[PDB]
Amino acid sequence: QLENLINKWSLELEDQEKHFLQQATQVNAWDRTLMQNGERIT
Amino acid sequence: QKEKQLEDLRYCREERKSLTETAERLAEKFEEAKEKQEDLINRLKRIL
Repeated sequence: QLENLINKWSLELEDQEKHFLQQATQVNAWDRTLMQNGERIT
Repeated sequence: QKEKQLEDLRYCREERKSLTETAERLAEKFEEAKEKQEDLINRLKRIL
């Protein structure tokens, strides 16, 4: 029972890590494009 | 940063519009000056 709960939380943690990287990583890509467009506008 | 970029984009659109209107007014004055110069040349050609 404890081992099944540990395995469930490990899978939920890996899925949350992937979701967090997608939420981050995309914002960081937009920030780079926004900065480049700001330099071009300037 | 998005708000600042939107304000800069508004400023650049207004400056582009102002520059376009100043270029149009300068082109009108240039054609008037050219027409007056052609008239003076035509008057000089008649006198000559």
